Amino acid sequence: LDDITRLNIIVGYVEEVEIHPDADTLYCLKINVGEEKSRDICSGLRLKKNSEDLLHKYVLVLANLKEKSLRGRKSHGMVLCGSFGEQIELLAPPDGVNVGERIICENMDVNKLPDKTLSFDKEKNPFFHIQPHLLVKNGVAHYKDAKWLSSKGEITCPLEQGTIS
Repeated sequence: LDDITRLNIIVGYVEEVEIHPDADTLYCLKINVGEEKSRDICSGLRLKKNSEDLLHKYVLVLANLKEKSLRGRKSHGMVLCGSFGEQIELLAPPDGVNVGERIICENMDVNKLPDKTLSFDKEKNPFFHIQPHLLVKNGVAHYKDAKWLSSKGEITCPLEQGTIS
């Protein structure tokens, strides 16, 4: 359960930001994560972020959550962020990353595949057990003491300290 190899965290390009008709606080995002079709992912950043803040960014998607249907709108995956006090910012890959690349920690075995699919029950979903150990420390993202890595270097967050959701 507390095993980060089980998460499939991948970089996507946010193609489109739209507001959710029936959800006051959700943007409806279209995010290319290397698949044949770009995915539809909801995000609860409507009250703390403007559209151009998200549009055309490279983001980190937890890809292996199961598709859900919120308020008429499908949402498959979620976009990862740093949070401190009242601020929330996106986690960012340095530029040059490819849609679809798996973001891994230091000393992690790339052959340790992530779960095909994570549970619907929060309590049986590695992510929420792992989450308390997911932090930004000095503007970098960490699992525990091990930094998150992309093909072009460590994952950054504009916040100095913070927690990952």
